[PDB]
Amino acid sequence: AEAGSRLLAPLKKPLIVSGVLQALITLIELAPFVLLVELARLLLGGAEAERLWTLGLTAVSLIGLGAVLAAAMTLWLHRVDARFAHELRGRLLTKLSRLPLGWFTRRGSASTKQLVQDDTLALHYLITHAIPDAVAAVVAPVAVLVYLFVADWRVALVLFIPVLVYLVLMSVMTIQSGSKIAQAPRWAERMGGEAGAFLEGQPVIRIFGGAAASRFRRRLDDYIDFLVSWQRPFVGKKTLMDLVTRPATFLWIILVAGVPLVVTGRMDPVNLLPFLLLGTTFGARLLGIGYGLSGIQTGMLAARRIQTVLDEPELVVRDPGTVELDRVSFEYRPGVPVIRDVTLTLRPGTVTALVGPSGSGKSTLAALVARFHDVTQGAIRVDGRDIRTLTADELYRRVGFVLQDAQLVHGSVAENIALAEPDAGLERIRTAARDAQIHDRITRMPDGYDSVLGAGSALSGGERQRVTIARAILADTPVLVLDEATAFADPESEYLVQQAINRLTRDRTVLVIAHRLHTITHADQIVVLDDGRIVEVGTHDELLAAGGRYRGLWDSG
Amino acid sequence: IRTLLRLVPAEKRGAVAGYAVLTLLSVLLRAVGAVLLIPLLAALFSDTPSDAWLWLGWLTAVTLAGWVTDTNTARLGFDLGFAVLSRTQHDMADRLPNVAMSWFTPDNTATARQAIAATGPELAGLVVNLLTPLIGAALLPAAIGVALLFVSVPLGLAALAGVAVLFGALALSGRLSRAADKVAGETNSAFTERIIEFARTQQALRAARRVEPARSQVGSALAAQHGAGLRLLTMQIPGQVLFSLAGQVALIGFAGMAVWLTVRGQLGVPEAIALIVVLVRYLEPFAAIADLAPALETTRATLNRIQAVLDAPTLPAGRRRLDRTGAAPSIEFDDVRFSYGDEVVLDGVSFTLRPGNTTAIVGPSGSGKTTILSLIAGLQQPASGRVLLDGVDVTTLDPEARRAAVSVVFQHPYLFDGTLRDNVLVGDPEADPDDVTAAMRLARVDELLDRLPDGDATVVGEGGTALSGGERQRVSIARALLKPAPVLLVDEATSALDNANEAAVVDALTADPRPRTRVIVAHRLASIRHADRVLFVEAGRVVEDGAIDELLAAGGRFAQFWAQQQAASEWAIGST
Ligand SMILES: [Zn+2]
Repeated sequence: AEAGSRLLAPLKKPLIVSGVLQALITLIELAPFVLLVELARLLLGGAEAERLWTLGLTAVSLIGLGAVLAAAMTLWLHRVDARFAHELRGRLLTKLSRLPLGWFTRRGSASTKQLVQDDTLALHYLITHAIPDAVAAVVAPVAVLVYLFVADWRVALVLFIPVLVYLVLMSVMTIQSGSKIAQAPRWAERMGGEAGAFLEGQPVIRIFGGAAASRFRRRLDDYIDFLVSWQRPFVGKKTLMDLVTRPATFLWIILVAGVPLVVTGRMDPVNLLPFLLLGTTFGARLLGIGYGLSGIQTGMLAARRIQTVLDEPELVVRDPGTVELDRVSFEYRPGVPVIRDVTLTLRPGTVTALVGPSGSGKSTLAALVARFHDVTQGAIRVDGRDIRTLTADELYRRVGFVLQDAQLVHGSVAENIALAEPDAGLERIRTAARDAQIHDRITRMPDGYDSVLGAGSALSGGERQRVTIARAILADTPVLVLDEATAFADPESEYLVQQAINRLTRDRTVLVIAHRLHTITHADQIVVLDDGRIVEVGTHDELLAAGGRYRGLWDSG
Repeated sequence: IRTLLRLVPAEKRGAVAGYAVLTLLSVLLRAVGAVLLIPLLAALFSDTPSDAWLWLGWLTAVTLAGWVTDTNTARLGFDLGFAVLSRTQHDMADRLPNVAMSWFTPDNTATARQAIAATGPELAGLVVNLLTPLIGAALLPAAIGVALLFVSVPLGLAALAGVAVLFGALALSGRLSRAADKVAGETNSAFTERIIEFARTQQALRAARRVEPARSQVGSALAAQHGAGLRLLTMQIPGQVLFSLAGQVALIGFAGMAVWLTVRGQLGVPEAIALIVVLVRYLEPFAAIADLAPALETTRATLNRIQAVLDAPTLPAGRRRLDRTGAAPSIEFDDVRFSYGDEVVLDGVSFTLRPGNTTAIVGPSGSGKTTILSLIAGLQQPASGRVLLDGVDVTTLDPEARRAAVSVVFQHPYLFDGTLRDNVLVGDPEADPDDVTAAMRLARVDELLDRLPDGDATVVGEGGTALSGGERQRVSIARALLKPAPVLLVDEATSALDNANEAAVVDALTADPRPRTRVIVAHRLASIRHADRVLFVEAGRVVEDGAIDELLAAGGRFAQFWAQQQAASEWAIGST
């Protein structure tokens, strides 16, 4: 809750100055109505034309002053916001360079885009458009009320009769629909999910048909009927609520309250003129306060999200490829362990395999070996040194990893393959590529190794996977954290990726996240994780002889 | 912009006419109320305020008629809003099933989902929250201009001619504001696009030890862009500020003109004061229209999304139908061409499938193999050429006959919230229990029922038991087998970890008693070992065509593919 206000801490004084300038500008914008009242005052008094000319000069000067103040405030506020947002984006760049790699996978690409590109724009709108607009929408009705009360209180009180009627009707409406107001967001979310399902199941509707369309149609009809039943009985209250705050109603009330007073001599006729000028649209100004403050909340949500990401824990640097998991345990959230006191010793040159049922947390342990997250308890040591004490530039020359959803840096193919060692000569790049079974397709490209890769490219999934495998081969890390989902991610080119992985796994301490048992039987060490902890350890033949948990998985295949 | 006329159903068209007439009456009553301040304030500020009673009576007679008319327009507004909501939602729901599958782009799907979901409560009160205030505020200044003709011809003509200038100023202000917001969004996106790339590729940069040089490069780029952007800031009046300035200038200028006429003796002082008040009444609606800028923009966006969904390219229809015999149809391709875009997916593919003979479609071209099945099923029409089923073109085929012609096993299972039997029964709900049991047996679902606690009645999919891929694929195969289609299309995208799913597919291919032609897009040895003939689709064209043994003896590309797949099946890490 405090995060949103804490992000905007340095902008307290610029925002206060902006609020003061906006209050002054808004009061200046209401100046010509006061000047018109005084114009009527001195017209009925038979003032000389020189005084009227001076009053017109004053009005023109105030109009120009208000325009200049608004332009200068907008320029200064946009400049201050431009400086602050640049500093914020620098902080975000630095933060994303030190958050753990596993933070990104949980969020995904859409959440990162929402954080960096959408919320940072909502913050710009908050600083430069929302706060000044809200200040104007709060200053204008208050100033109007004060001025009308100063003009005359008897006619100012009757302005609150329609306001009181509006508030009473709104209160009666709100209590009478207490449950439906809470239900409506839930039903909207349900209908959004059902619309997504209906759009996703289009081929089944086209080929098979049947209830796939009726399931959506019945619930859409139910939602529409819910809305109609909710809002239909309030037509009686809502039309009256709209009529009460209408400008014509305010004008009628003002005139029927003022003309008896003016006729009876209880009020100066000039004192009614402020009510006719400013008082008619007062109700519409009161209703505009809510939309003014809506922007502040909509921006503060974005500020809260940005600060919450900026408060995320970072990686802590405390203090031939043997990995020693020593009493390692891990929990995604506090109090929900996923890995529970696992012990392992990945010896050099031994292709350890990690196998288990779905949701067993094998992927989590394999990720923890590469320090996608910091182990909550225990410690993971590579070559006798805890991974916590290793910096990123020194850790990832010891523990390489080839997991699912490989990522290509924008640039030439020679850059993507040589990302770990840009200084490597082109002959070494081609040797690494040929070792990864991707030399043929790279030569097939028009520019060859100079072809520019990125987010979108002609290469399929199974080919950019082999490009990443070529990168990993050229990096030549002693330890390797391999995921077997890369093998069958692209069934069209499974054989080439399997050959690439075979060439990559050559005299390296590999940790395979097993998904198919039949590709693991030759592994040096099998690890069976039933639920967040080791159950059986040993070779394939030993586990088959044991006849325990592993035998059922082997029989299933 | 004016898409709303076609949204309302024909039933409420009389109500729309009544609403329009009553809105015009409401505007006229409001204008007469505003113009009635001329004699009322003229008498009020004179030496005999008691003469103001008659004009106050006329004003409060125009009011209460304003209330009656506004009540009627608001009632018709709520009625039309509910009617438009129901009609548009049902029409949009009916349109989408007939839309060609090519239209369902991810962005198109997103807009369709937003149109179906986000437009629930908006259309309920669209006409009452936007159209009525907008129309009233737009026509009131012109209505006061016309009504001022009776007070005085030159004054009314000037007031009516000045409405165009103020509307032009309002349009210019809106244009400037929209341009400024668009430029701000574009600049922010350009600034942050570096960081999005830096975060997307974070694993590659970190693992390659390039995170620090990459961060330094991104920071330098951000610094340079910030300096360049901050240098170009200069004095500029926003759109809203410009319009407020225009309104204040118009008010003070016309008040000064009234003062000039007063001192020259053309108008009395009470008349000048009344004209100033009517001036404020005349300039008030423009502020109301400017207040409706965000709501109007949101409604325009929603109407654009609804129009985009409704304007989707509908597929054609035909009268002719396949034979009711239900025998295996022979499928023929001739000069068939198809493309997802700049890349061609099919380039003159032509072949003929014998009736009842299995056909295996294999090759590196992943899109083309599925595209052939889609063309056979009729989901996507071919750009060129024809698709035939026993001398009947799919494009000219009856939609009901097309639906009953082809059964498909999609790559995804495409299940839904409900019982497993309900999911399997949707292929053919009219089937007897024995046929359903046979479909479950051939699809190897009985083993799943043994695994499941409550049998086929178990709730699966979005609730109950969350079935894995190997189970949901079997459920989809049961769906396809249950439907008595003359044609079966199989698309294998199964997770390689499954064991019994391959057996289920083999049983569906071979052990099915239904004599139906089968086309299978497969990657695994067991499924295509039973195929009678194979089509090798590469580079959007058929390179090989023949039987299994003939192709293997020929030693062409299919033999190399067979060797590669056989080697891939026996893969083991840490071994030759
Ligand atoms: Zn801005």
